[PDB]
Amino acid sequence: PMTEYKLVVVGAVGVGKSALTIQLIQNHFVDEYDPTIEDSYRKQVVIDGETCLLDILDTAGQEEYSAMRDQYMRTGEGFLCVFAINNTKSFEDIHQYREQIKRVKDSDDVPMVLVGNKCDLAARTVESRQAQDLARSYGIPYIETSAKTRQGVEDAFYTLVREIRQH
Amino acid sequence: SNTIRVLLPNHERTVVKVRNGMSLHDSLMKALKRHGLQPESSAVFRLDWNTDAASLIGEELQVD
Ligand SMILES: Nc1nc2c(ncn2[C@@H]2O[C@H](COP(=O)(O)OP(=O)(O)NP(=O)(O)O)[C@@H](O)[C@H]2O)c(=O)[nH]1
Ligand SMILES: [Mg+2]
Repeated sequence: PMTEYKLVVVGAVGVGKSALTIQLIQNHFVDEYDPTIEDSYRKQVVIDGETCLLDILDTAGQEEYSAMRDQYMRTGEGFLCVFAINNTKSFEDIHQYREQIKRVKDSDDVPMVLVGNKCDLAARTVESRQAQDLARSYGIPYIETSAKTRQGVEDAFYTLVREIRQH
Repeated sequence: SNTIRVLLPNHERTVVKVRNGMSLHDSLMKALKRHGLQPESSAVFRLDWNTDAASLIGEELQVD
C-alpha cells in the first residue's frame, strides 16, 4: 500500500525553494539565506487516505544549475516551479524552466504547479492575476505560498502529488 | 571541481562546496543541521572529522 512520488523544486536563485522545503520537513523557517546546491529530502505523509513516500529535490540556480539541470529533470516525475512575488525577474524565468522541462520529458503535459512564494510581504511586484493567466496557459494549478507563515505550503506540495496521481 | 557530493540516510543526500584547507566537520556542518543531524551523533563511512575537505574532492561518502 506504498506509493512513492519524486518531486523536483526548480526556480530562481532567491525565491525560497529551500525555505518552502525546510518548512514542510522541519516545520521551521530559516531566516538566514544560505545558497543550496543539491539536496534531497524524504518524508512519508498521508494524502487523501493513502500513505505516500515523497522524495523532494532542492535544485540550485545560475551556472551550477545551467549545466546539470538536464539530468534531474529526467528523473523527477513532478516539478514544483517556484517564483517569489517580490522580484519580477524570477517570474519571467518561469517560461524558460518549463520549456527545458518539456524538452527533457518530450511531452506537453507534465505534472507541474505554479507557486508564488513570499506571499507574506506587502508591495508585491507580481500581481496574482498575472500568475493565474500563466498557469492557465500551461494547464497547471496556481498556489500562493509563504515559507515563513507556512501559508498554503502543505496545499502546494499535496497539489503537485495529486497532479501526478491523477496524471 | 570545488563540489563534493554526500549521501545521507533515509535515501537523502546533499552537495556541499569546499575551500582550500577546510575541515570535514566545519565544511558541511550547516548541511547536517539543515537535513536534521548532529555531527556528534553522525558517523562518516570511514574517515575522521579532522580530515581536509579539499583532500576528498571527487569522492562520495555516506553518513549514519
Ligand atoms: N517573507 C518571506 N521570506 C521568504 C520566504 N521564503 C524565503 N524567504 C527569504 O528569502 C531567503 C532565501 O530563501 P531560500 O530558500 O534560500 O531561496 P532559494 O530559492 O531556495 N535559493 P537557493 O536554492 O540557492 O537556496 C530566505 O533566507 C528568507 O529570508 C517566504 O515565504 N516569505
Ligand atoms: Mg535553497
